Amino acid sequence: MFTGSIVAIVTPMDEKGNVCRASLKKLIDYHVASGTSAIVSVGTTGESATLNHDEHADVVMMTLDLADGRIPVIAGTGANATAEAISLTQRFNDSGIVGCLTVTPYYNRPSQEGLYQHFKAIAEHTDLPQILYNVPSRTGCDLLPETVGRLAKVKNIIGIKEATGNLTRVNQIKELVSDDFVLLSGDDASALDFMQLGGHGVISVTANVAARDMAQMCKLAAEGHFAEARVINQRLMPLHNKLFVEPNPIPVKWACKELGLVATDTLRLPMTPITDSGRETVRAALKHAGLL
Amino acid sequence: MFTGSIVAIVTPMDEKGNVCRASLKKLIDYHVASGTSAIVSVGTTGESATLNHDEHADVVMMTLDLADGRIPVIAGTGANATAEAISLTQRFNDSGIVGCLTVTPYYNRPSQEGLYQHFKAIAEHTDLPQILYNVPSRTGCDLLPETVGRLAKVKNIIGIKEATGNLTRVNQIKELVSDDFVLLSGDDASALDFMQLGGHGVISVTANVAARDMAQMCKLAAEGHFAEARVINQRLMPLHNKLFVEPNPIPVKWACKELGLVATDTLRLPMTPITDSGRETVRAALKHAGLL
Amino acid sequence: MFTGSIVAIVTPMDEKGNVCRASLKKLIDYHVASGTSAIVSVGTTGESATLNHDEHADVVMMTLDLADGRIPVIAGTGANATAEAISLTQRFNDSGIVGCLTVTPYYNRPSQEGLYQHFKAIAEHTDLPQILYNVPSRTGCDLLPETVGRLAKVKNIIGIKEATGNLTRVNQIKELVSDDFVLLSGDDASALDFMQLGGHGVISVTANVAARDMAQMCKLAAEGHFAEARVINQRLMPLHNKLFVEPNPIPVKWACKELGLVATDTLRLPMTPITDSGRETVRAALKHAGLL
Amino acid sequence: MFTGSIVAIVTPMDEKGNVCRASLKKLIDYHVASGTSAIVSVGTTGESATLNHDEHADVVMMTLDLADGRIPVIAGTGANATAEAISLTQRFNDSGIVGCLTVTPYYNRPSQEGLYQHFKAIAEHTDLPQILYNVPSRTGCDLLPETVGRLAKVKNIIGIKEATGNLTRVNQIKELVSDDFVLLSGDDASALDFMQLGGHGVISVTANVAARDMAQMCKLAAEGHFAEARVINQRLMPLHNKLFVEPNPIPVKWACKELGLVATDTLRLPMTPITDSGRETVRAALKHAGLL
Ligand SMILES: N[C@@H](CCCC[NH3+])C(=O)O
Ligand SMILES: N[C@@H](CCCC[NH3+])C(=O)O
Ligand SMILES: N[C@@H](CCCC[NH3+])C(=O)O
Ligand SMILES: N[C@@H](CCCC[NH3+])C(=O)O
Ligand SMILES: N[C@@H](CCCC[NH3+])C(=O)O
Ligand SMILES: N[C@@H](CCCC[NH3+])C(=O)O
Ligand SMILES: [Cl-]
Ligand SMILES: [Cl-]
Ligand SMILES: [Cl-]
Ligand SMILES: [Cl-]
Ligand SMILES: [K+]
Ligand SMILES: [K+]
Ligand SMILES: [K+]
Ligand SMILES: [K+]
Repeated sequence: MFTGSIVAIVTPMDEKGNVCRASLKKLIDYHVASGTSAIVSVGTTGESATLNHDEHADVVMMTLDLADGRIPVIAGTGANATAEAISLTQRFNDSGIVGCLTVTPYYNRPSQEGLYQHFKAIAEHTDLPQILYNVPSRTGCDLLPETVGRLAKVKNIIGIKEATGNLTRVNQIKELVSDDFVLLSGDDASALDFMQLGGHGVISVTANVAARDMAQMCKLAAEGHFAEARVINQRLMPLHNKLFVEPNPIPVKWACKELGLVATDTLRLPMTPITDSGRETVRAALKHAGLL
Repeated sequence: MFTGSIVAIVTPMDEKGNVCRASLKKLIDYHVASGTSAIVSVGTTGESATLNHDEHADVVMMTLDLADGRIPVIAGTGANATAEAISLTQRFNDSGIVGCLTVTPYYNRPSQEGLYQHFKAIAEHTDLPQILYNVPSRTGCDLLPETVGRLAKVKNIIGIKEATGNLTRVNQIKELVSDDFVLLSGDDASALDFMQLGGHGVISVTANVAARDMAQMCKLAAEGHFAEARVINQRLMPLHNKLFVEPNPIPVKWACKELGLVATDTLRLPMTPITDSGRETVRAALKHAGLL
Repeated sequence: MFTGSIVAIVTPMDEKGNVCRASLKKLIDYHVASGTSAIVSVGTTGESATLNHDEHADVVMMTLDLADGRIPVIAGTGANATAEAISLTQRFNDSGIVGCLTVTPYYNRPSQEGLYQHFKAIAEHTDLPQILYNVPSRTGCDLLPETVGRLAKVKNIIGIKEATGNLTRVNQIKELVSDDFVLLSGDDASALDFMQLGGHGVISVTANVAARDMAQMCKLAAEGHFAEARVINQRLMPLHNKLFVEPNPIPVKWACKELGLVATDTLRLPMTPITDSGRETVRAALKHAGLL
Repeated sequence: MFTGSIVAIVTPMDEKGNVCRASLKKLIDYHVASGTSAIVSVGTTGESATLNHDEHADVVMMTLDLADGRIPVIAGTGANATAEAISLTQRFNDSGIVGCLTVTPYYNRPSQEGLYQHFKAIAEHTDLPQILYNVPSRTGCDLLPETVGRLAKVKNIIGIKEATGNLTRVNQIKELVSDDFVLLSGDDASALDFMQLGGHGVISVTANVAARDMAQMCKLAAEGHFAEARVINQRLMPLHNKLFVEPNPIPVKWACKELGLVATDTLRLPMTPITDSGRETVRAALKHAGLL
């Protein structure tokens, strides 16, 4: 499933930075019960950078196992080296995942032609649906609509997580692609506007802690009931912003701990513990959302 | 040492994308002959992103072997996961490399506290000198002077490659650190300016193909002969700019090939071959520098 | 009238840079016939900067006279000095204009409090409806939604021309103001997206030469027929962009001359004649729109 | 002359917002006493925007009178309409002012060709020396080095106030113009750096309240005593920054008042009185500089 509220799920960790199966199970049961459309496993919010390839694969396989067919799972498979991306994708072929979320290469700043060749190569060697992922603030490069248009002609490149927050991209891309290409926001604070302009859903950080409201908001949006969706959005907006008061996923992991959804808010370096000022800001945003 | 013209050396590859020893040997001999002060092995220009950890170490060890004590070798050791950075650093402990060049984590956007803890942890697991590396356009993260000041208090954190091209950083950092902390430009087009403001050298892409000019320019700068150095800078300025006409190291590898310095200009995806327009642009810049 | 397609009308000039009454009449008759909602007289596209206060007032009074009650006229009354703005407004009190369009002070970069006091003062000394105008790329300052919210409580501050192209501003402002506050795009290329998000119209440069299509597009948008409006938008999009290939109003004046709507494309310094390359680009955009 | 510490002088006003001669006289005497090299009258810090043309000329003539040949006076003559700039310039022809400071047109965003024609036209209507002024953050327009080079070929275009804070401009412009073209900083925080790179002085806001320190710092810089000059710069750096804590000249006028240099800190709308938090911030900065 590639519409509605899709959770960019945290990788819950114990005090030693190892994946906490009990906490992960609780999260997955929570999303099943709360109407989340799908789970993105080991994406940006899942600390993809600080898990090695084996750990990365373990978390995805564990998420699939715990999901037990009750909610679709999309694997984070992005890499800044084309060989690494292909290799990661091969690990998940025939795993039970429904799709892959694959970010533009970061740090090395490839050309648009390089992005084309990167994603074409990755798509060539799997039958899995591929969701492209653009987030220039993180990567140093910007996958432009023209190139998204080219890539969409590849059979199994079926959508994009557009995280710029630049809302003009919705219809610039939509115009260049077929009607079944999925446009998904990757920016919680502008996600409702993104849907109102033609987007089909959101891959959301806020959904980790406001799953039901996010699910309802996205359904109302899909139905054209924007004023109704916007009331929900207004109560989530502090959360949409303040979950980034310190680097994601620091705030959202702390929020999950505070709600009792995970056992510890531990991360891996270079992420560090939430500051006291950060706790207060996030707590206030949670209360505004009606969650505490 | 950590002064003068330091080359950000390409990793020359054969048509299959593997390191070409003959070409690497030719490059290192050229830098020895040219007066290059040191070599950064498997930095950004050396395609650190698309070499796996073992391949990366092999290239560094090969470069060190081929240098044969004639020219100091600095290993690229940056990673966006602290555990990976430590592991990479540990490979070169007691190896013969004189220091490490280590980039702020990319993609995951750590806070300034995260940068502090990341670089501190790394420095603690080695006796090797550490040169911090800031390049926000690639990483999505900006290591600020205040934090550089904090880190410079760690015994073996001894310098910074400052690639912002924001020249106010030179004196902002200099006032926060001791006189023996090295300030190196990571931006060829502004490097002479950077030196004129008190910088000690440059980790250069241009030096790959104009090693003798670059070495001489940095010498003049160190001696305070800025007008003289500027004449060289002006001859080199088209290269400083046009070596980024397409994503580095696509242009510089082609230039190396054109100059007969390497056998092939092959790269690894997502870097792709230089365009015809790029070739013509880079060739004109080489002609302007009097290298062709 | 403060909804639909509102034309940011050119001030047509003879070869000596003086207002050309015959050309102005032709433009005004064209907008009456073509379904334009209203005319903004001596706004940005009308060369407000290079008309002295007397010339400025003359053009507005002439536009009113030629309009002869067939189409509403809004006066550009913006100034970067509060006294100048008030004084300009007093000239038009009881003139027959329906409203004023008043830009944030430019060059002097006032605070949000200064913007508040500026616009409050101006509104205090007229009964005329006031439309605020935000265009940071021109002015060096940015009227934020919070301050728009404050100002909207002033009886006769009734809307905003939001020209950032930042589409998040639509609902950030809408949430803070009453349901009858008018939100108008000041960015042709993003104007349809702006309306789709809740905006009520556009103060348009493109409307100078594609009046009928703009009128229909905005009506379809107001009716919720976005896919239909978007077909029209796609054929105007080259024009939306290329009317800014050289500084506005250089391209649009040339376009009006080429269509026979005005006698000469003359401007005042510091605007200068369109380049040959500019003519070709604009001509191609006109043909794409079906206008030549 | 057009060298050293040049004050961007405030236009001190009485409570009614009109120029206060006694305060202006006190300021000019202070600059004479302090070693300030020249005064810019009714530049940006002098509230050029909110003085009408006659009021502006009166302030310039008053300043010139009060200077009484003891200190050179440069008139602010910029305008965004070329005809206005010429007219303002013509007021000071054969007056005793030694030159004009003329800003790129603001708001209307002319092309580089428009800048060329605007400044050329102005220079042609005067014998007075012309200092170009680039400050894109206020104007929406950026006068590039190439165009500065073009204009420097005009006999009486003799310098630039470069307020971008982008230090690469110093040597980019210097290589395009003759050795007697003056390079002046318009950015206090980076001005010493600007001078260290080859700039000849600064048109300073800080100099309003720290005239003696600024003059001495620029003298040391001109003599190549940069380390010595930096000690002064560091004492002044909080002022360099915090005089922009609220929009200039709100902070500097309050500082003048606090120091007893002017009778009131009154400004004209849209500038508004300093906030209490602003006062405390500016006072700490003055204390740091040892002026309080
Ligand atoms: N830290 C590296 C390797 C990731 C390993 C798989 N999750 C990166 O962010 O690309
Ligand atoms: N970058 C490699 C990818 C091969 C796939 C290996 N897992 C190439 O050029 O073919
Ligand atoms: N592609 C990964 C791993 C690099 C491995 C060592 N060169 C990264 O850029 O972080
Ligand atoms: N050129 C000045 C005066 C405008 C006179 C009235 N249109 C400005 O742009 O503010
Ligand atoms: N800026 C003036 C405006 C007065 C209106 C004169 N036309 C003030 O503070 O009152
Ligand atoms: N406020 C107008 C006119 C200034 C008149 C002379 N000081 C402007 O800033 O252009
Ligand atoms: Cl994700
Ligand atoms: Cl490097
Ligand atoms: Cl307008
Ligand atoms: Cl000034
Ligand atoms: K497809
Ligand atoms: K140290
Ligand atoms: K109102
Ligand atoms: K000259």
